[PDB]
Amino acid sequence: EKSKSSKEQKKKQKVIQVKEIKFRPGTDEGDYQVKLRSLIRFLEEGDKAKITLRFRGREMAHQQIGMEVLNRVKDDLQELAVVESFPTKIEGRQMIMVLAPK
Amino acid sequence: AKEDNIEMQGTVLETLPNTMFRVELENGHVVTAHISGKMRKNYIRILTGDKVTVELTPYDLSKGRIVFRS
RNA sequence: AAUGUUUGAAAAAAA
RNA sequence: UGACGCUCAGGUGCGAAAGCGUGGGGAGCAAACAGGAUUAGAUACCCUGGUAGUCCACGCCGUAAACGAUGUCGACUUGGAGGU
Ligand SMILES: NC(=O)OC[C@@H](O)C[C@H](NC(=O)[C@H]1NCCC[C@H]1O)C(=O)N[C@@H](Cc1c[nH]cn1)C(=O)N[C@H](C(=O)O)[C@H](O)c1c[nH]c(Cl)n1
Ligand SMILES: [K+]
Ligand SMILES: [K+]
Ligand SMILES: [Mg+2]
Ligand SMILES: [Mg+2]
Ligand SMILES: [Mg+2]
Ligand SMILES: [Mg+2]
Ligand SMILES: [Mg+2]
Ligand SMILES: [Mg+2]
Ligand SMILES: [Mg+2]
Repeated sequence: EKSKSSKEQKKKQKVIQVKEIKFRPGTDEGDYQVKLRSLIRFLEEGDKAKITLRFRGREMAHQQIGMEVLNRVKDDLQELAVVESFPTKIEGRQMIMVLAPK
Repeated sequence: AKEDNIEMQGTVLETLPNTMFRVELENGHVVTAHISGKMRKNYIRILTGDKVTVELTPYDLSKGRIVFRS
């Protein structure tokens, strides 16, 4: 009971984890708001937020509709987060936007 | 012997429950279309953004039947 | 143990 | 003793736990809550704490899968094995 009472303050150094919220193209407004409120909670507390958008089947045709959702979350969390990386192509069947705390 | 329909192209703007769709047509009018029976039976999926042929009726220009998806 | 392709209408099945 | 019985709408009382009011009490436990995890998320399950409450008095509440899911009273109608 000596080194721990120093290493407690060294442990207090907050460990920023990435919190994954997955959207879809079809995601409705009410459910979008839940997921947005989840993202707000993370970015409020100084946690990074990976934001996937998954396509299924022939939704791969209409990619831009997926991009609208990812664009929208960026806009809603414009003053509460910065875009660490915005996606370009569908890697696999996903587009990942990692946000960061301000 | 039956009365004739009006075929017209349109984009699916949103999907609704139970194979119902909003479809903005060529002329710019948004109709609440439903899937054809033949497309239901043969399992042709329709999605938001898909270009669809829509059979309209003169009795109602707010409704249609999606008969083809391109 | 949110699990384990898409197509189908004018003719599909993982390969 | 000598039919004084049976049932009973309305009525009256009793009625687990939670809960409510007032005043006590408070070891353990523990809604809420706080922190730690888990996870795609985890407003949970898991971990460390923890307040009301759980306890007492008095008053209130009048509900439960308040179940034998079987109203009360009386008579009659083969058997077998147990318990008290
Ligand atoms: N988190 C999420 O969104 O999904 C992950 C979740 O599906 C994990 C999964 N969880 C469970 O079954 C729960 N059972 C009840 C007790 C708690 C928990 O355990 C699970 O497999 N657990 C493991 C332990 C674990 C948690 N995170 C990673 N691993 C586990 O050992 N589960 C046991 C089981 O499935 O039989 C059992 O439930 C158990 C014993 N001890 C604990 Cl703790 N859990
Ligand atoms: K009476
Ligand atoms: K307490
Ligand atoms: Mg009686
Ligand atoms: Mg009580
Ligand atoms: Mg009290
Ligand atoms: Mg405890
Ligand atoms: Mg606990
Ligand atoms: Mg009742
Ligand atoms: Mg009953």
